[PDB]
Amino acid sequence: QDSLSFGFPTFPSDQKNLIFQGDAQIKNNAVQLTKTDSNGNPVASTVGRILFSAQVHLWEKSSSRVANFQSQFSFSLKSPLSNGADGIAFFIAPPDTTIPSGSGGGLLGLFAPNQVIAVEFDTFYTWDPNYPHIGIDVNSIRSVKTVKWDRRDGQSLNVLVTFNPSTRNLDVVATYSDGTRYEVSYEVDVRSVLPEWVRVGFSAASGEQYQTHTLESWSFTSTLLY
Amino acid sequence: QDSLSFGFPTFPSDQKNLIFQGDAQIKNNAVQLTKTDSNGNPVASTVGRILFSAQVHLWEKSSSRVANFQSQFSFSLKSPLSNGADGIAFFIAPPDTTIPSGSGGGLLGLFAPNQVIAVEFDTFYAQDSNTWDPNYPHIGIDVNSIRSVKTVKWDRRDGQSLNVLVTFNPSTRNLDVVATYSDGTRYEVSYEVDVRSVLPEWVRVGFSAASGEQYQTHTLESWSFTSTLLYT
Ligand SMILES: OC[C@H]1O[C@H](O[C@H]2[C@@H](O)[C@H](O)[C@@H](CO)O[C@@H]2O)[C@@H](O)[C@@H](O)[C@@H]1O
Ligand SMILES: OC[C@H]1O[C@H](O[C@H]2[C@@H](O)[C@H](O)[C@@H](CO)O[C@@H]2O)[C@@H](O)[C@@H](O)[C@@H]1O
Repeated sequence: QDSLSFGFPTFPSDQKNLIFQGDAQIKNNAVQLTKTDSNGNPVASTVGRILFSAQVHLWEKSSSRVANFQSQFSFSLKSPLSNGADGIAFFIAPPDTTIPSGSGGGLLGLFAPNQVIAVEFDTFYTWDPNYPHIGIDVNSIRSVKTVKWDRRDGQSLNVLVTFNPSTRNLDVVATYSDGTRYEVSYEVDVRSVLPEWVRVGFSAASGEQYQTHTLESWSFTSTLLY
Repeated sequence: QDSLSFGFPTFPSDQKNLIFQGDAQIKNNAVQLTKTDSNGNPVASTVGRILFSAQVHLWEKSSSRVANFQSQFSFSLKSPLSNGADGIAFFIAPPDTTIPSGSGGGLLGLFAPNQVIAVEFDTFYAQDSNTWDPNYPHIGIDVNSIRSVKTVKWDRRDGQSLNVLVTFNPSTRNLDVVATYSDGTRYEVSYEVDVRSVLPEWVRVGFSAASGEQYQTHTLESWSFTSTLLYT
């Protein structure tokens, strides 16, 4: 299809179109990307991701078309620690993507110690190591562009990621319920790093430091344009 | 997802989200549900179907919600014969649905000699028709094991594309079918149906077609679909 869209106001346990990888699973009508014990508390050394089952036609060489897409989602991070880690990321990658061997901890279950575009929200220590940051990743280049961010335990962060094929601008806008806002954008020709068909989803991980990475909602739309 | 939408203005050969069953396959930027030879001509004894890969959440008991959906598509039938057969159908069924053994010919690859809702466009002659004039093609609505719970006379036009819009409103439970040729000739058939009484919560949507002794192409040219859960 030239156009595809789907919306998850919440994530009930009765899932059918999500490819769960690692420790990712549904709990409390939300996707708990990283493992949690019987009390719902985050544990160390855990990685998990999800991908929507239907593939997205990101661009088409024959028709010289590239897709305009938007991804809106909400998540919250909680931890008994004061330095919860490591982070959650929205990513786009080849359809058969799997958690790379040894990509736990700071590699967020996305990179091995390949083809992909990701927007990561890192809370652990191209950016000020002293504080959290939002980063845009392109292929093997992590944080080609970043912006300072603030972690707020248990507070949902609403995010909107948009891609305009005409300008090739990948825009990211994130806000907390009080209006605090973060934004970062970067020019990227999706045709130079990703195949025509891809899958979209989220990934998260925790090494020695931990926190829950709870994806609360997610909506997405994509349409090929001339 | 409570909502899902997708659109195929055409069907290029590099498909990823379609589940091809039987002889169904992509040829000339369209889905050829039934088999065709090297010259584009239809052959006898063939059945084929397609389903969109992502499952559709039709209803949810826990929230007392039912989906409002619409399916728009166009197809064309072509045959060197004077009586092409048998027909093409849009259908909704359990996710693991497969072609029933012996469902060729007049069974369209949908019924065995179950749980489903379908809108079939038949061109075959069945001297046992009890809800439509057998001497002429018909469009019929199928609910579970009841084929053609309601029908309307239709005309077969070789090689001409028929545009169809199928809509379901959970508030009224009306399943509306409107089909038109490029000249505006219109066919309408509608029926009340509580999808909750015939289909599971999650389903797959798609098309099916078959040719027995008589044959014709069943070319699906375009297809768009949208569904959203609503309280109720
Ligand atoms: O082997 C334990 C642990 O090692 C690695 O995690 C490290 C680092 O990547 C993380 O940022 C921090 C904070 O969580 O913890 C470690 O220092 C990863 O290989 C991880 O998968 C693993 O659990
Ligand atoms: O083996 C021949 C053919 O038989 C059956 O088709 C019959 C009937 O269902 C069709 O409506 C008419 C016209 O196409 O042809 C036969 O009479 C099916 O079993 C079919 O699969 C098979 O090829």
